Parts: sequence; structure tokens; C-alpha cells
Amino acid sequence: SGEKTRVLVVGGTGTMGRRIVRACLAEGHETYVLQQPETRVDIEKVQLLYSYKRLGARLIEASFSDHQSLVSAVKQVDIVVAAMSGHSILVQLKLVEAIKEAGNIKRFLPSEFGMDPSRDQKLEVRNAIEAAGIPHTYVVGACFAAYFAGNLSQMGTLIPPKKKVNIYGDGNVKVVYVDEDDIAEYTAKTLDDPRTINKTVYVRPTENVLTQMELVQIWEKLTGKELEKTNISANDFLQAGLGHFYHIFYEGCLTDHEVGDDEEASKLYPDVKYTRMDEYLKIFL
Amino acid sequence: SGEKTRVLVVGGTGTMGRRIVRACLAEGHETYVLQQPETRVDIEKVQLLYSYKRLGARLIEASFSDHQSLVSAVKQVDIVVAAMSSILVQLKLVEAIKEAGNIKRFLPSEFGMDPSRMDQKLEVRNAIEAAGIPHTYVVGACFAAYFAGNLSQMGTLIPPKKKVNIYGDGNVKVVYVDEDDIAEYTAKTLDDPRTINKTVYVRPTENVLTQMELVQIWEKLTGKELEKTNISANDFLQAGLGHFYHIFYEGCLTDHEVGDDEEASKLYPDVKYTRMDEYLKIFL
Ligand SMILES: NC(=O)C1=CN([C@@H]2O[C@H](COP(=O)(O)OP(=O)(O)OC[C@H]3O[C@@H](n4cnc5c(N)ncnc54)[C@H](OP(=O)(O)O)[C@@H]3O)[C@@H](O)[C@H]2O)C=CC1
Ligand SMILES: NC(=O)C1=CN([C@@H]2O[C@H](COP(=O)(O)OP(=O)(O)OC[C@H]3O[C@@H](n4cnc5c(N)ncnc54)[C@H](OP(=O)(O)O)[C@@H]3O)[C@@H](O)[C@H]2O)C=CC1
Ligand SMILES: COc1cc(C[C@H](CO)[C@@H](CO)Cc2ccc(O)c(OC)c2)ccc1O
Ligand SMILES: COc1cc(C[C@H](CO)[C@@H](CO)Cc2ccc(O)c(OC)c2)ccc1O
Repeated sequence: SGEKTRVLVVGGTGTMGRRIVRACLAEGHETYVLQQPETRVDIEKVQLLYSYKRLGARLIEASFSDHQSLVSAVKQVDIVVAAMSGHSILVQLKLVEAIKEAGNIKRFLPSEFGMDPSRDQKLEVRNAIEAAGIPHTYVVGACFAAYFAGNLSQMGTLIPPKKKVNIYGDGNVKVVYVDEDDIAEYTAKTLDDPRTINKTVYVRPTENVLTQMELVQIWEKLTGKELEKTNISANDFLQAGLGHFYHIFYEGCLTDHEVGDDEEASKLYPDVKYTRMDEYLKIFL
Repeated sequence: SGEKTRVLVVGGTGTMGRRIVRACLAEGHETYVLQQPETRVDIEKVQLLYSYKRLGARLIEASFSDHQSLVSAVKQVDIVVAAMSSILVQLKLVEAIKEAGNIKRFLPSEFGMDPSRMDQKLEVRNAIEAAGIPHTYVVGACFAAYFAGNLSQMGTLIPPKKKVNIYGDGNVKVVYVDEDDIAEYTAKTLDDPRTINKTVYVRPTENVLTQMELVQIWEKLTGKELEKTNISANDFLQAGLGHFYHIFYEGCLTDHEVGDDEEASKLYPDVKYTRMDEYLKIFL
């Protein structure tokens, strides 16, 4: 009843935000969603937002250009999660100023969910959070399945190729492919977890640590068709986004440091039966 | 098992199309959704399409610029429903339907004002009828999301807080319909022998309301009256504003009777269509 953590989700109509909204409701949190003036005959945003009320969330109107309305919104919750487009990341600095003036917020989870930026606008938001003394949790370390697994890490499409695939290097660099729904559930589980206050939580579910070639081979075993592979060397991979890609697939930046059980999502929350990539890929068959 | 009508939905990731996909699934039709290539780069579209598979729909890949893929798609079904916007894109669909020869009925992208009073939809209708393709035209409603939830105010989709523009005297009857009900009516009519080669008017009786009636439904829900500013026809100097003028000044959705044999809520009385007082509650 009154036991619930009250969470405000900022960016709740986004790809990752909507998942976090639902994950927070499904965890049992009293879930609030920031409603931005953005009606501009955006029928998708509107109906998504109001679909949340049917599930029991509440909407809080505020505007990022109206400092006191952000202050007013965060004063109604205990915890703030932001999941902005990732100019949107730096918009969170206004959010930090409001949390700081509000004084009531117990934890802020900024818009991370990807490459650890501590190896740039995400770092600027971390520094602001830590400067203001706002307790935080940084959720990092995953490749979104929809942008990297469903297309077999090909670019410019979101579904499996039918005949041919580009392999980056030899495709033996380890990558972390995670269904975005699992990222959202780990986020909902960790945001009031005392174990993860002021920590980085790595989302590295063990069985989803895979090379690209391992991901491709999962697909070939599902379809029973060998794809024609073309290996692309680091140098042929001669704008920033291709740079993100190079750090993941050529430098192994998601897997090159081990992580402890006290800081890895699937060990912290072993009850989350995360989606393996053979299961994830079946929907495309 | 296999006594189900097979239906292909074109435009399945759009506002109406997605509703029609689900309504066909809910009606028990073996449901197919056209999967177009430019879908591949849009994660909203992709998650939508593939979520249909989890509900039991199949996807058919085809492209409008590839006649043979259209032909191959329509040979897998018995009925085709299109819900676009690109209205003229349906011409390619018609030639495909024509060549395949197996389609028992085509429902083109209508779901608004009957164009045959009022253009690109008429061109499509001419092509449908010139090819001898049996048809059903679903018309006659204002989408509740675009006209009811905003109390028919413009530039917003949610109820206003204080002011509201009343058009004329707000005494002209308009037809406000939950898009879900339009879709279910479509799903129910598409294989119904009474509606072959007919126009079906979606005009549920309790939802024939003047704008002022709609506003008063909201005031009874909030307990607050709003500031009303009336706008004369002439101040009503966008071709969406023309649509609006026809609806709220000329009353073009309601200036003509429709018979029970051609009105969806009489044809399909088990559809408990959403009344506007229920529809607006979500905004309280
Ligand atoms: N492979 C991976 O690991 C992936 C990780 N990410 C990361 O996840 C996080 C969320 O990314 P993503 O889901 O793609 O973001 P989205 O593009 O889906 O946007 C989500 C929300 O951001 C808000 N937003 C966007 N632009 C603005 C703006 N100018 N002003 C105010 N609000 C804005 C909106 O809030 P509202 O809903 O209220 O309208 C929107 O709903 C990011 O940190 C991103 O880097 C993203 C890609 C894949
Ligand atoms: N007040 C009212 O009653 C309203 C009436 N309508 C009517 O409803 C019907 C459907 O409209 P609506 O659901 O709002 O449409 P949308 O704007 O939601 O678009 C629907 C789908 O049409 C496809 N599409 C759009 N452009 C193209 C194109 N150039 N080529 C190929 N496909 C395209 C796409 O299908 P895909 O998923 O396959 O990519 C798109 O997702 C129309 O006849 C319209 O006049 C619409 C608005 C309100
Ligand atoms: C994994 O870690 C991160 C991942 C991201 C998302 C990246 C970059 O934006 C995605 C696009 O969103 C790349 C991509 C993938 C497939 C595609 O077909 C594609 O076409 C252009 C682009 C951001 C930050 C991260 O830390
Ligand atoms: C009922 O008759 C029809 C109705 C439509 C929908 C029309 C567009 O054409 C809607 C937008 O899609 C107009 C609109 C609505 C609300 C708004 O806040 C708005 O911003 C100003 C503009 C289509 C075809 C029809 O036959």
C-alpha cells in the first residue's frame, strides 16, 4: 500500500522509457511518468502516456524549460529514472538542478544503458549528479538486442539478413546482447536496492556474452541456412555511431573488464529469467 | 481451423491499420500483414509488426514497386483491407488484386468522410469498381482521438484546461467514434454478406453529438465549466481546416439519414461501442 517506492520516469514514451514504465509498475512501484507539453498531434506519444494510467501509473505535467515545474514534479516521488534519446542527454542537467533544489530524492538513475562512458555528455551528467551529492545508480554494459541482435549486428536494418552478412574483424570479439525488456526489469529491481546505491551496475547476463560469429551461428542453427560472410578489417572500417560500433566490435569494450557478482545485474537479481538470444531470435523466423 | 476468412491488412502499422490487425485477430480471422521494406529501418514499425506474430498473425513481405510480390501476397488470402496515410498507392494494390483473381472482397482506405459527397479515394473507388473487385466502403466517423479527446480543439489531443473554442453555436451534429470500434466494425463487416458492394456507415446512435454536447459531457466529468469563444463560419477563413469546416459547420457527417441495413451499430449490435463519456474518463 504505502510500502511502495515512488518512481518518476523521465522519457517514458521512448523505446527504453516505456519499458521502464512497465517494468516499474510490474515490480510494484508507485509509478509516475513525466508528461511534457509535447502534444503536437503526436498520437503515438499521447496514447502511450494515457495507456499507462489504465495500468495504474500517474502523469505529472512539467516542462524542461520551466525549472519550477520540474522541481514540483520531483517533489512527488522518491526516485527518478531518466531514459532520454541517446540535445537530449544534456537536458538531464536541468533535471539535476531540480532534484538538487527539491532535496527529497533518494536516488537518480540517469540515461545510461549502454557503453560505460567513464571509458562526452553522459560524463557531464555524472559529474553534475556527483557534484550535487545526489545518490545514483549507473546501469551500463549492454548492447540492445533490437539494435544489434535482431539484425545480426548489421547496419541500416533491424531484421536478419536473408543471404549475406558482414563480420567485423574475425567476429571473435565478445559482446553483450541484452533484450531491452530485461534491461528495464534489472533497472526496476536495482533502483531501490541498497546494494547498488552509488554503484555502477553492469548488465552482463552470462549466457548472452557472445561473439558476433556466435550470434550469427545461433541464427544459422535456427534457420538451417549458412550466410555468406564477408570479413571487414579494422582499417576498412575507416560518423560517431560507427565509432560506437568500432569500440564494441573491434575493441571489445563491453567485455574486456571482468565484473564482480556484487555488481552484475544477473547475479544481483537471479530471479530475472533473461531472454537468451536463441529465444530472442525466434520471432524473426 | 480452416473455415476462417483469411485477411491481408495493408498499412498495418498505422493508427487504424494496427487496430484493424488486432480486431481481425480478435474476430478469429487468419490474419496477414503486409511487411514493406522501408519498415526495416524503423524500430517502432518493426516492434509493431513482430508483435503481431506473437498474437497469431503472419507477415507477408512485399513491396508496392514490385507488382509480382503484391500478386503473390494477395493470393494467400480471401479479403484485403487497406488503411493508409499514399492513397493512390492503392492503385497498384488493385492491379495486383485484379491479376490474382482470388479476392472475395477489398476494403479500401476509407474510415472518414464519405468522399463521394465532399477525391484520391474516389479515383481508388473507380479503379476498384472498374476491375470488378467486390468491395465495402467503411465511412462516416470522426476519430475520437483527433476530435473528441481534445474537445474538437486544434493543435492538441487532450482536453483543454480553461478556454475552449465553440464552432458556430456548437449546435451541429458530429459523429465521434473510438477508433477501436471502427476497427471492430471493419473486422465484422468484411466477410458479411449483407455489406458486399455496399457503403457501411459507422454512426453509433448515442455518439451523434453536437460539439456543445461533447463539451458538456466533459464539464459534467470535471465539475468545471470552460470559457467558450464562438467562431463564426466567416472567421473560419490548411485543408484540414476545410475538413473541419465541413464537419462542424456544414454538418456533413449528419446531414443525410442512413438506414439500419447500412449502419454499423445496427448491423453489429453486439459491439458495445464506447460512448464519449467513457472515452473521456481516461483524461480525468
Ligand atoms: N545498444 C544500447 O545499449 C542502446 C542504448 N541506448 C541508450 O538508452 C537510453 C535511452 O535511449 P532511447 O530509448 O533510444 O531514447 P529515445 O529516442 O527513445 O527518447 C526517449 C525519450 O527521450 C525524450 N526526448 C528525446 N528528445 C528530447 C528532447 N529534445 N527534449 C526533451 N526530451 C526528449 C523524450 O521524452 P518523453 O517520452 O517524455 O517525450 C523521449 O520519449 C540512452 O541513454 C541511450 O544512449 C539507446 C540505443 C541502444
Ligand atoms: N478523423 C478521422 O476519422 C480520421 C480518418 N483517417 C483515415 O483512416 C485511414 C487510415 O489512416 P491512418 O491510420 O490514420 O494512417 P497512418 O498515418 O497511421 O499511416 C498508416 C500506414 O500507412 C503506410 N503508409 C503511409 N504512407 C505510405 C506510403 N507512401 N507508401 C506505403 N505505405 C504508406 C504505412 O503502412 P505500413 O505499416 O505497412 O508501413 C503507415 O504505417 C485513411 O483513409 C484516413 O483518411 C485517418 C486520420 C483520422
Ligand atoms: C551498446 O551501447 C550503445 C548503443 C547505442 C545505440 C547505437 C548508437 O546510437 C545504435 C543506434 O541507436 C547503433 C545502430 C545499430 C543498428 C543499426 O541498424 C543502426 O543504423 C544506423 C545503428 C548508443 C549508446 C551506447 O552506449
Ligand atoms: C472525418 O474525416 C476525416 C478526418 C481525417 C483526420 C484529419 C486529417 O485529415 C485530422 C488529422 O489526421 C485533422 C486534425 C485533427 C486534430 C488536430 O488536433 C489537428 O491539428 C490541428 C488536425 C482524415 C480523413 C477524413 O475523411
